[PDB]
Amino acid sequence: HTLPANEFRCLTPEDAAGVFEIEREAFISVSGNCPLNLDEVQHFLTLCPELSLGWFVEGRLVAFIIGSLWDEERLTQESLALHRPRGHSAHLHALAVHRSFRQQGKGSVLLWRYLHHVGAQPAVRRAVLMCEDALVPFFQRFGFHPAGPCAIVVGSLTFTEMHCSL
Ligand SMILES: CC(C)(COP(=O)(O)OP(=O)(O)OC[C@H]1O[C@@H](n2cnc3c(N)ncnc32)[C@H](O)[C@@H]1OP(=O)(O)O)[C@@H](O)C(=O)NCCC(=O)NCCSCC(=O)NCCc1c[nH]c2ccccc12
Repeated sequence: HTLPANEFRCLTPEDAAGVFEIEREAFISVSGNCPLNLDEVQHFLTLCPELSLGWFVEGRLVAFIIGSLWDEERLTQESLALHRPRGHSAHLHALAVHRSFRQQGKGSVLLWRYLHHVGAQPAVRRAVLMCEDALVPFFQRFGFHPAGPCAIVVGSLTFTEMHCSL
């Protein structure tokens, strides 16, 4: 009968478009590319929705995390578009908060809720992600430890890989 003020839930392929709209501003308007195009978003929300989490305010997505499982110690170029069902690492492909909702703790709240959420899952023993050097201290607040230059290439952007035990 109404739109919940605040709601945390895993995403579905139906949310793909909203997710991509946030990326267009959060990533594309910045570097000219984004972690996941519409097909890549749908792919993981189809294969491993349980590894996604979204924040909806008044029926609109304002924050999201989209992941999949990885089965190797370090992140590789191929891991970008893969889901390894046998893996034990929750690979965070993207984390973003709508432009009109940043710097209010939502991203940190979502990330903490996400770590516990995937950490509840039997297989998930570790969480991994890559980020630009400016965000390394941010993720260290969540237990992530920098693990050297990430092997992954994306345009002229370079990233630092980070691992967090769960
Ligand atoms: C960072 C985030 C999620 C925090 O949200 P928030 O605003 O709600 O934050 P909080 O309120 O919870 O907390 C604030 C903290 O966020 C940190 N922060 C925010 N903006 C920052 C900046 N410009 N530089 C350094 N630290 C910053 C600060 O340290 C700040 O601390 P302070 O309270 O002390 O000020 C939010 O600002 C956001 O959605 N940004 C745009 C997308 C993005 O970069 N996602 C993450 C990439 S890291 C993971 C990831 O997605 N990797 C994919 C990598 C990737 C693959 N392909 C690509 C193609 C292009 C580009 C990137 C990729």
